[PDB]
Amino acid sequence: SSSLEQALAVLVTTFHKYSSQEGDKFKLSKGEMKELLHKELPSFVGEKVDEEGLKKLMGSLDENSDQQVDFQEYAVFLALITVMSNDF
Amino acid sequence: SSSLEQALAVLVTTFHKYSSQEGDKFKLSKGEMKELLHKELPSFVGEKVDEEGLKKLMGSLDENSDQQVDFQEYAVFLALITVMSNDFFQ
Ligand SMILES: [Ca+2]
Ligand SMILES: [Ca+2]
Ligand SMILES: [Ca+2]
Ligand SMILES: [Ca+2]
Repeated sequence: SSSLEQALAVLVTTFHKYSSQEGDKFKLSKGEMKELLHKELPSFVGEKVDEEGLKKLMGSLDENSDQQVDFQEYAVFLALITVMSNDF
Repeated sequence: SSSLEQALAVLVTTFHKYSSQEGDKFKLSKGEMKELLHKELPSFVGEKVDEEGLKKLMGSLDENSDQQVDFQEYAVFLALITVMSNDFFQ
């Protein structure tokens, strides 16, 4: 595996690491996303995940209004955080 | 750095490794993309980057019609292939 492929694999595995804990094993709940942000993106959220921001994040990603983020919906998040990592 | 932050940093450094080769240092030319595909995404392109497929890929990725792939266009490409990777994985 190339370095890029290894990195892409971590994008995949990370989603499932959090999604598979609670509820639907293939969707990220609010709570699973909060954990993902705090543990995986501390540079973006710091030590405390802001409740209102989390609600708006979830709402913007959750295109089918099931209150969860599926992997297709999560790909939008991946694109955003990739751009953010380049710029900031 | 978290495993996810380390992964994102690889996506950023990989882009610039290839984009900075020639021409605009912040955009992937068709040639730069060909190499990136060949060396970095062989599990998606394989051993040869196909020429017709390369032209189709560039066209599909190139939302601003400048015949190159910029960072945002690349970020969308990778998010699409990770949805592909997740399909293969799941
Ligand atoms: Ca879940
Ligand atoms: Ca959803
Ligand atoms: Ca270039
Ligand atoms: Ca372009």
